[PDB]
Amino acid sequence: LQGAMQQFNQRYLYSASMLAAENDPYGPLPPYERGFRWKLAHFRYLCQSNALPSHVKINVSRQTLFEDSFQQIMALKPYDLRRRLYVIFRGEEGLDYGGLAREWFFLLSHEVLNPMYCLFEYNYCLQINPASTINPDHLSYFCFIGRFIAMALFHGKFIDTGFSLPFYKRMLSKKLTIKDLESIDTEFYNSLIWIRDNNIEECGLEMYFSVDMEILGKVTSHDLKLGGSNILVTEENKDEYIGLMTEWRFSRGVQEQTKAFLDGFNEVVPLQWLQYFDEKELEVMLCGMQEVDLADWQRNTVYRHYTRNSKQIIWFWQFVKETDNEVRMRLLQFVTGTCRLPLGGFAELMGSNGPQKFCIEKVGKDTWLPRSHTCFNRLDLPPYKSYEQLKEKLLFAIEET
Repeated sequence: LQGAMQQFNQRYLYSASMLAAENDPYGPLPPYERGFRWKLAHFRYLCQSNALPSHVKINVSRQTLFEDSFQQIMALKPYDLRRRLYVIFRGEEGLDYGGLAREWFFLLSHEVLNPMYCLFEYNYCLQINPASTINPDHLSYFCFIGRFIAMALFHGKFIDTGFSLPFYKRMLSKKLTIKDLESIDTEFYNSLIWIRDNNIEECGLEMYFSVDMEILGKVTSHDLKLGGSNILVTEENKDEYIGLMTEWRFSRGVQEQTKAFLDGFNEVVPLQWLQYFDEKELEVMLCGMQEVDLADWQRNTVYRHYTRNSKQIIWFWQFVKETDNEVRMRLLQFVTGTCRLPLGGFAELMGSNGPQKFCIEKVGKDTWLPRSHTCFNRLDLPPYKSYEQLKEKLLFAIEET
């Protein structure tokens, strides 16, 4: 876990500006844009204005960190988690000046992935496991992870493992789109788009407004509307079916765990305080910024119907070499779905289905906007006619929510 730590603290140094708070509420002095730095600054003023005096003790032994933290975080009243965090590592070194709590958040965000609690699949990716019910108390563990995550946001602390963009979208209660499903289940997504596009009453297919899932062998059949199991998907109603199926796929097998996480979060940091962030900003707020190395990225990128020498590839690397780091990370999220980089850099980039390098493919014509497939870390780049056209389209597309 040591290599992850060095990279962890280094993100704390790159990201210091993220701890700045607005001074007054009255605005800059005079000498649509997303306004991230200012939303972050106003969020910190909000938490800081809502901090409570004194502290809560958190007393952990390293060899037993998760269970001890679970016990002690769960027994504190939720709003007592807005006092100062004071963490002691039992019989070890000195006192918490803030530094041991940074350690604690780092170690906790990793210790939660330990297989013996069965909460998550399999790393820095948290995907809730449907079979988490194996653990009879998994609902109370998810509350704790909800409280633990809010505490980090409240206290301006980072964690080294995060959820996926569509998950943070439900956490900000944004309407999930079918393009989001592509990011979570491409086969399910292909079949939804197939149904939408082709005649079902001439394929002879027969589907019903009901869907089923299999968890540790036990199959359970959920109805998408009243009577849906007897209702036939026809040419007339297949748009509704696609809608309810998209919604249902985002939390399949994990509805209960997700409510236990959200409610635990909401008790510490009301979800409303986040309403103006988007899911990419929320993701960065939890794990920090890092500098994005352009050289490693460029030599581990792969092209479909483009080359090193296509003029749009040249323009793309010129766009990247000349934008700020905050823009490079946001393009990283557009294309890969995360701001995080694997330990081994871009040569080790991974897709949902095994290894997959950052990929740029030529599709369509000059009038199209850029599209992403985050599951295959593939950027669909139209053959634009000029650098300025490329810059403006790529900029509009990484910024679009």
